[PDB]
Amino acid sequence: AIGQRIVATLPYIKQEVPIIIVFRALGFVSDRDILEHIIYDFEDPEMMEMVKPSLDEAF
Amino acid sequence: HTTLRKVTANTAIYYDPNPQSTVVAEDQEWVNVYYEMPDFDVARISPWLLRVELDRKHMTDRKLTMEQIAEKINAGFGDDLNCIFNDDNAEKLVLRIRIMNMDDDVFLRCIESNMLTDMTLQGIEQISKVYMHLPQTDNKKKIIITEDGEFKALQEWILETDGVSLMRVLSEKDVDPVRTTSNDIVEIFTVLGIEAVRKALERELYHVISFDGSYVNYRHLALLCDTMTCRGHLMAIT
Amino acid sequence: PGFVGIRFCQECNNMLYPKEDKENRILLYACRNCDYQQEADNSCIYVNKITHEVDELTQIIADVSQDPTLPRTEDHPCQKCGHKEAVFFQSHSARAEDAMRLYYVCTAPHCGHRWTE
Amino acid sequence: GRICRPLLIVEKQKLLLKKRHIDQLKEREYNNYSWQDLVASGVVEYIDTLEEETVMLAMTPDDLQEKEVAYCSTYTHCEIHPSMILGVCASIIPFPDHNQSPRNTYQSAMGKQAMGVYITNFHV
Amino acid sequence: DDEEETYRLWKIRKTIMQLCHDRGYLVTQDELDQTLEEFKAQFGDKPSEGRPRRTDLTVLVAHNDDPTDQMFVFFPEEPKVGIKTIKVYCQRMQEENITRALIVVQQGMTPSAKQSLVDMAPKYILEQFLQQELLINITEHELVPEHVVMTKEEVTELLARYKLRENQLPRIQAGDPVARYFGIKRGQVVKIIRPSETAGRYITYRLVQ
Amino acid sequence: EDREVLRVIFPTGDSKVVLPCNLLRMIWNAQKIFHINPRLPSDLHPIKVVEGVKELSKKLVIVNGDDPLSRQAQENATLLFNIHLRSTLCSRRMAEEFRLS
Amino acid sequence: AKQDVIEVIEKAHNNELEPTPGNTLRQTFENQVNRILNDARDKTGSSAQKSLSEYNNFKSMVVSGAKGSKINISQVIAVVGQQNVEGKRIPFGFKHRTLPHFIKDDYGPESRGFVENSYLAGLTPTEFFFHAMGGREGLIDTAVKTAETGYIQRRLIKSMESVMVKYDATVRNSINQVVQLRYGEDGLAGESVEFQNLATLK
Ligand SMILES: [Zn+2]
Ligand SMILES: [Zn+2]
Repeated sequence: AIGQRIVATLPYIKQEVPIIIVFRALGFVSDRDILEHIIYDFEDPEMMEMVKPSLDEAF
Repeated sequence: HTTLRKVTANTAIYYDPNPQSTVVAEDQEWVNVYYEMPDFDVARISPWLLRVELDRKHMTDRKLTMEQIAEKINAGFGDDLNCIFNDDNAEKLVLRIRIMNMDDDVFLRCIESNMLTDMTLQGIEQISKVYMHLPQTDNKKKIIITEDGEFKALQEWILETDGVSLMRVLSEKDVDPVRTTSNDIVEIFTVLGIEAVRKALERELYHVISFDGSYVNYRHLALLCDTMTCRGHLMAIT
Repeated sequence: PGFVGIRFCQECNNMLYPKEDKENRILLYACRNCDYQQEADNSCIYVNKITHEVDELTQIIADVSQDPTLPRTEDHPCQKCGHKEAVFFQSHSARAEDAMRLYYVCTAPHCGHRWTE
Repeated sequence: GRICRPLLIVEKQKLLLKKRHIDQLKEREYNNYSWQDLVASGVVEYIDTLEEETVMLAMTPDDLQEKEVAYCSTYTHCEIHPSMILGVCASIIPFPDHNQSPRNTYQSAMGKQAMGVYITNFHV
Repeated sequence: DDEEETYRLWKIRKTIMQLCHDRGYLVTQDELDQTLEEFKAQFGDKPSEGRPRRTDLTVLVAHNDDPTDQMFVFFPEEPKVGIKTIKVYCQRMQEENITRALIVVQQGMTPSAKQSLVDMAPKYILEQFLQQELLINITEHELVPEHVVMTKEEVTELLARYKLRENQLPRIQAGDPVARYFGIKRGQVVKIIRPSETAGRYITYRLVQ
Repeated sequence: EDREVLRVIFPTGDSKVVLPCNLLRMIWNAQKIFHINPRLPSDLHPIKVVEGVKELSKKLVIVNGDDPLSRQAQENATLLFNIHLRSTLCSRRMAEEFRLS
Repeated sequence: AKQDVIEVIEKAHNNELEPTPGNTLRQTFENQVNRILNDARDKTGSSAQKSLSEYNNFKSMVVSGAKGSKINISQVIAVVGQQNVEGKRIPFGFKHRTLPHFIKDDYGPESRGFVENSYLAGLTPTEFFFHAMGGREGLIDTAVKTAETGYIQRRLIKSMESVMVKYDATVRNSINQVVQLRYGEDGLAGESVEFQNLATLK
């Protein structure tokens, strides 16, 4: 809608799933933990704003 | 076609609670030069500001000015979206928007993402790029008949677009509505009709056949083109 | 202007979203999971660099000087260490049209200075 | 499933394949010094398609010579011979680098319909 | 904002006069080639404020063959013309005893208005035109050949000469741009004269559908 | 008049056309068959050229019929060829260029 | 020519190259390099062509038009030239390289597929591979165009198969609808017509 959303087409599932939902389903609920796993350099706001829509879509 | 993104350098949303003391230091001159007289409803002001920075190169490449841009914004969104701007003299071409009266900041972000795509500053939609050039070949030059009776090929500027709006481009000042054409036969049929698309389709098939130096008798092209147009519509060979 | 980074709550470690306090007429960063709030210090909430004026020297890493497949030159000495040899390469990055520009890196170990002519 | 090929490793600007290896290879049938001893000596290496991206090849040891203007000067491997880029049927074409390439493809297809003796024990 | 508006109005009027002249309506040469400055003198150069209003641009021509066979050209003010406006124009045509009209809309026309234009055809043959498609006369395009509406006597002579039925001629849609320019309905035949690189000239005949 | 008709048919000055009879080759054939001497005065009356070309044009029929519609279609079918014929079999060209008998 | 391409490369590397209207800087650099190398190929081909004697059998067959062309002579004697894949120079199929034998970011003529040898001289291994790539493009084109062109042929035939010249000289389809009142607008067959000149036009 507002920005570019990241989705994940898992096997045996016929609907796209947000990546943040998959991360939480694996036990990583805090957004900090998820971006620790995704973004390894926190000095880089470009990656951050490009992942932000996915977080905003899964709250 | 030129959208606000094509001429924009960078956009940003600030939280400016009072325009008198702006967040940025270099925009304090023209903002106060604008605010010392009440031009709009200062009470109907929102603290969320949307500052866009233009670039002189793209502004000059289109002979565009902040006046036209601000007029286009105030027309597309009326008075609900206030816009202000400085003169075309500062080292940075900057103009500041606010919303007049979902939360406000999200609304500013949404209209930012929309204006940067749909706000047509200049040009005709669906026409991406245009190239002006002199045709060295006589097939695109302007062939006239001199007063002495000789054929003379005038070397004139012609434009080649990357999209087609024949309907609009024809109805433009200083555009030839007689020789201006297109290679999209469907638009020729929609704009000029069945005999126009018959002739244009003959021209395009001839161009495809002859580009490799080949030659086909014209009656074969004419028969194919009559087959595709004898029933009043464009009959595809399918 | 510069970009704006994401900031997280101090309790739930979720991202702080922007919010406005009418009472003080001031920007706040608040969590929509917990009930934490913070006084912003930048006042800028969003930044889009449409021009994409990115300094690709920041994207380069000195380790690239160890690449045997990169070209080396002795004509551009290093301004930081004075080493003669240096590897050079083009941007090869999308969203960069004028990408014939050359970026140089010093091959001296532990110097790793990067520059552009 | 990773397709790879053997290549000669290169020192600073020299091959590791010294003349002693060629000497031991010449008497291959006496001292049982084979290809595997060449690989075990660290003189030859199998490089796959994905590791070739990180490799700087010399087409011949002549490329390792110091030149008036050095092209690379930091090679890591060398071709055993460039003609090994061809397959079985293209390796029968004489002077394939003096033909138009479609001709070499048509021969590579037509060497397979050529008559000969397809196998020695054809009588049985 | 305003000079271009009057320019568009003048161009639309020029195309309309050319159209009426090609349909056979009595159009003086003076208005047939009216300069933009003359248009400003006769109507004004400030349409935005109300000089000229589009209601002042209304044209009323008479056929050369029949002075009683007149035709209107209306220029509605609203961009999207509604059924009420169509009823008003039909009322005016009834009062003035005129049976043909052109409506030069700006943005478009509502579905109910179009259905009204279609249902009452046997009473009033009133057509719909976009101002966008009247800013150019398409008949002047190089691709468009010379179209000529044949008379029923000419059509009968044609079918008797070539000994064929109307369904055997090639066709032209009733909604064709040139068919709409010439205001021709189903059952009419249009003679197209175009130059031919093999014969010099070629006449073909298309039946309207 | 034929010149102006050609000028509106071929708005670009391209005289290359595809037509039935190669009139220059037929004229050359006639020159060689009858041993025409290009240096001597000819015995061909220019009025004979005009009349003969007109009768020829009448004999070349693509559309048959005396009715006006068939007359106009016949005019159109052979227009370009008849222009080529009148400009090639002209009385002046037949008198000082081809010098036929 | 190779020094000219080196000069253009040095200009591009120093940002001393400005783009031309209608193209990006990459495309302008590619245009300049391709123009230089095409000029080199044409000049060398002209040199080879002028070197030929009247007894040359390539020249004999080209002159008669029996077989071959001047470009074939140029490729056999002078230079094979630039190999193109999809109308562009050899792509960087490796990481910023055309082959592992080149340095990264090498837009020179030999790196990107310019065969500076003739067929008599013989191609070098990289020239051999790039030439094989260019020839593979032609083989693919020849083998892939056939289905589409044949489908187009069948479609055209089935669309026009029953259109015929009738005894009233009109061209009509099976429905008896009139497609042309006279064939080719002139009622003439295409075997007997031929090229001529209108003497009163120009
Ligand atoms: Zn929180
Ligand atoms: Zn250094």
